[PDB]
Amino acid sequence: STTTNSNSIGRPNLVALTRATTKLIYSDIVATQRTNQPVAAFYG
Amino acid sequence: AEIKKQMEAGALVEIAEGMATSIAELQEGFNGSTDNPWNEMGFRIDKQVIEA
Amino acid sequence: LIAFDICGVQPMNSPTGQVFALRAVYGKDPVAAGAKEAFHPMYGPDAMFSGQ
Repeated sequence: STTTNSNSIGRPNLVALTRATTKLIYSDIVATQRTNQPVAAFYG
Repeated sequence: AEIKKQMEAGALVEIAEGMATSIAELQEGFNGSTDNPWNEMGFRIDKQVIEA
Repeated sequence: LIAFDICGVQPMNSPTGQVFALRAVYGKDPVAAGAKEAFHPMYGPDAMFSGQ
């Protein structure tokens, strides 16, 4: 009367891996241009 | 120990035997028979774990 | 050194691995107190189990 109660198991199938991260939305919010100096200065 | 002494002395002798056809043939209720199950066997499968 | 000429190795590819083992067991329930190993090397078989 061998059943699944007898069988021992090696390891589970992960099936999936999830990471919980913020959707980062700033690219569409802030106009921007790289600075190539330690200081930036904008003209009005 | 006592069983071995009687065995060695010939009072008790190892034996094995087959089964009458008339019993085995209907084993498990054939022809309306009853109270006659088969002997059964299986396997288990267990495990040991080693920490590194 | 004696190396490992006298040992098993079975190197790990993940720390803390495990080993399974299979015993053939008779007496209906493979998992039960008193169930017996079918091919145990020291203990003889029940010579009458499938017979008389």
